[PDB]
Amino acid sequence: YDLLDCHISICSPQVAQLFTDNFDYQTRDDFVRGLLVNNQIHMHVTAKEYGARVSNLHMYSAVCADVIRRWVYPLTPEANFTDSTTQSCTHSRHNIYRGPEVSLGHGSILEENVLLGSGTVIGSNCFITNSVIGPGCHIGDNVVLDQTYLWQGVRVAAGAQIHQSLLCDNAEVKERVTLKPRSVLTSQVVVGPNITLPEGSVISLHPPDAEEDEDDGEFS
Amino acid sequence: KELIEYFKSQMKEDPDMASAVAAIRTLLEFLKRDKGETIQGLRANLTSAIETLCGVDSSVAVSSGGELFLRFISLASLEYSDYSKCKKIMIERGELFLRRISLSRNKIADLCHTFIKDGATILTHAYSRVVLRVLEAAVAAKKRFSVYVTESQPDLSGKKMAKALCHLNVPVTVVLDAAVGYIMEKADLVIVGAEGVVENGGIINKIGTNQMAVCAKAQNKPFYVVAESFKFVRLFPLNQQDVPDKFKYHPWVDYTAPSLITLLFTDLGVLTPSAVSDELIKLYL
Repeated sequence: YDLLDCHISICSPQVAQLFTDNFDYQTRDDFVRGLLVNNQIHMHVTAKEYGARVSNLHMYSAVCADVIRRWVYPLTPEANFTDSTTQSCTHSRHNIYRGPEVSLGHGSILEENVLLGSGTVIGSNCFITNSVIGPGCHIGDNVVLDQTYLWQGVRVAAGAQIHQSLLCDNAEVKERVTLKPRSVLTSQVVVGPNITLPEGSVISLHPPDAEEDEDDGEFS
Repeated sequence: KELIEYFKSQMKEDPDMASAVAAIRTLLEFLKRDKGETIQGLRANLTSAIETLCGVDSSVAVSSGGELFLRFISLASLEYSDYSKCKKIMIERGELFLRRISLSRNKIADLCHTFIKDGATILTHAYSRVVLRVLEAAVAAKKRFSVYVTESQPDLSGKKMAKALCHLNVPVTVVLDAAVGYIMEKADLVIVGAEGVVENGGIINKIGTNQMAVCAKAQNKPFYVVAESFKFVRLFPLNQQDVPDKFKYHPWVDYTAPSLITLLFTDLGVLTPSAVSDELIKLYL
């Protein structure tokens, strides 16, 4: 019962002919289940590494927690294997990382398992643990983050007490936005003051599925 | 006597720099003097007597620095072929000595400031003139830490370090002088400026040093000292009675025991408590 499926199929072009055979085959699932009707398969379990995937956001947050407390060494994001200086961060205590133009605030404690990228202006007296702030960041004061994701171009105002987010490109969020776990913000969201937003709210430019419209996300 | 007034003008006309460098500047600007027109007596005996006259202050660094630039002119102020350009016109080698050990403060600022560990507080001693620039280059490169100052009390001098530091927006708190034992566990590593460095590896400085070092040894924490090229000396203490009495003055400056320090910086570079000996023996061949 202790394994998990991840699509790293090594195979040969006999497999290519086995899905010239059944044209209704679409996935790897009906490949491996068309094996089981009678041209043979093994598995390979190992005891050393970590290989998995995501199409969700949930085990994306899990694998990002696995990256920063480094269950994937040799592959570590501070060797900076892709080639630019826009990822130039070092190590420190508690597996934390500090990039270029850091500007950490006075008394702004920053304890466990985070990094920060380029142009990440940090204000004072914030408190962040087990998360990732990326580049293009600006911080007010007392801006607590927890297991959050702050990609390129993001802004956040002071006192925005936010837990367990997932947030995307060039977004803005104003003062006292208390926000709750298992939600997402994407692609130029603007939310003003005194929104104590609930648990789950997908908020992006599409009307029929995302729960805002092409304007902001407080009200239509 | 007739030019110690200019040394008073150099101590209290530009009060930023050190005392010994003001003495060196004083005498090398005096080398446009009333022409004695000789090499032997002029250089050797007259600058020796000028070291005796300017050593009337209670400094230890100034006389050692005078002997040191006497050695830095004893290199190749040669017998070159005529008494026109021996040293009284070819004088620029002491000038480049002055320029090198003027930029020496800047090169210490460039070297040492990338060693301070962010997060552990560092208690400093009284106001030196090289701790300020290394903290300036440290906070200039966007660090975070705390810093305390002891008073170093014949007189209040820790608050002089406060009025030094607070002008550039860095947090600090002055702490009692005899009570550094309480704060010693709070700090993890301890930097202290120098009035001068000894051949055994210890430092000489204003009084509050050796108890910092021995509490650092009791807490098994690294003791760090900082000095420049000016502040070498030839003294040898074993227990404190043997610093010279004119260099003593209830001491106004004091020695700390040689090798319960852990690491030491100079203009020659960061070095080790036995490397002090061979790297000062490199000076004055």
